[PDB]
Amino acid sequence: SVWKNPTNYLPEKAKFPSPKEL
Amino acid sequence: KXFEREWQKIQRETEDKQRQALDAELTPAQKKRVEFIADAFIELNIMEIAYLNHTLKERLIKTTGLSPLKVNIDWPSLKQLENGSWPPANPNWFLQQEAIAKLWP
Amino acid sequence: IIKFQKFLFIIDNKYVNSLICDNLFDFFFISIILTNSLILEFYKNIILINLIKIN
Amino acid sequence: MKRNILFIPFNISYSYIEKNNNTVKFLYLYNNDYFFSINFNEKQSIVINEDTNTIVVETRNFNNKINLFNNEFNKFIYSWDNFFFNKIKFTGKGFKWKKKETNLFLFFNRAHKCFFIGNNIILKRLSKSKVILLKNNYNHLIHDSILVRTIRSNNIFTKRGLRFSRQIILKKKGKT
Amino acid sequence: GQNIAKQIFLKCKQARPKYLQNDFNATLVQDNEAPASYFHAKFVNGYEQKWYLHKSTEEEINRNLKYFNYQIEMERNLQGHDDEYEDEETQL
Repeated sequence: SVWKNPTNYLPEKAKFPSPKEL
Repeated sequence: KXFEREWQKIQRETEDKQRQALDAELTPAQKKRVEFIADAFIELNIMEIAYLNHTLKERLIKTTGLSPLKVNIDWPSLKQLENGSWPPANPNWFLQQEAIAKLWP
Repeated sequence: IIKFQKFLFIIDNKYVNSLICDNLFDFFFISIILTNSLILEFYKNIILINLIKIN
Repeated sequence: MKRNILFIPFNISYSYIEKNNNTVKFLYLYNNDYFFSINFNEKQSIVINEDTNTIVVETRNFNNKINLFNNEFNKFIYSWDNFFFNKIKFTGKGFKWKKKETNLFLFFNRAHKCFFIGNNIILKRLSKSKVILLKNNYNHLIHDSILVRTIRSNNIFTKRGLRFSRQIILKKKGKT
Repeated sequence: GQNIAKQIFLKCKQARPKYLQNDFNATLVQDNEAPASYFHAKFVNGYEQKWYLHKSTEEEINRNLKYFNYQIEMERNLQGHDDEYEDEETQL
């Protein structure tokens, strides 16, 4: 009903290609 | 007159200007307000519950104020209030319950 | 206007939403049940007065 | 106050540790391959965000070296499973190169040989007038990239010669 | 977390279109259902993220954007694309 900070909201975080992959 | 003095504390002490979203929940602050009202509505003789129900339909038709939450001019059902005050007034109401009283089985 | 956008909508600067009721049962509910709750106690207590005489 | 900022990449995951005594404070970075720790004095206060993988610092000690402490710390972590990159160009008539297995052959109007030989770099040609270098340390790269530059650089009169792909270029009129 | 997103929406449209893509469309929505106000974004080569804003700053966000924009160059240059600007655009 008022601003309470969330607890479990974090999205995935994009993984970049590794130099072996590239 | 001891009620007006006591009341003005509790509205102050529950002035919380945080923006809100109308939900089932309520603050502990708001509950001190509600709980003070119920303490005053319980301890009243039946001659007074009669009167309060008469006050409201003198105060609700006046409706000095606009809001989609509180009392409102654009509130639809105000016009009926002039006609009916208590369901005990309608003698038809007295038919329904005794009629329904025999329909339970 | 071509170069304005909206930022938020709130009611009396504090309420985001507003339910729409068509009915006033909520106000008088406390006023009714207190009659229908107390009047029974008379119906159950007046009897206990007469029984003292009758017994 | 200047509140310096410590970036952390996304591949990395970290933890923060303290004593019961609360007189020691340190921090632990940990990846599939590596792991790394570093402490904070009693006079450095800290703030963390998982929202951004950024950490904020205040310093009651007022040490100005921290601004260098950042760039080392920041780049030392992005040095894990990521490259640094750079690109080189040229514009001219009698200019060329040839590329053979990280051994770049330069011919820019000079009597002597001009071989460039890369120890532990990557070099891949994209066109005649363009080549990229890649390496994990930024400081070896520039020493590797600038040697190519010193053979010919931009004339201040004409943009003929070599140059980086991002740079401040100078120009001056000539022969109107 | 409101006002931080106010300013970003300006820099997406109040800013100059040369230094943006052609198909750049920024929006704004009021989502009461969210946990926190967010800045969702989508890049060229596939990347996509979200950053909630009830705790962060405008400066902590930009270094994330650099952490992407610095790499997309390393991805697109390898493809042969010149994503760079002419030298004559801004002098000192």
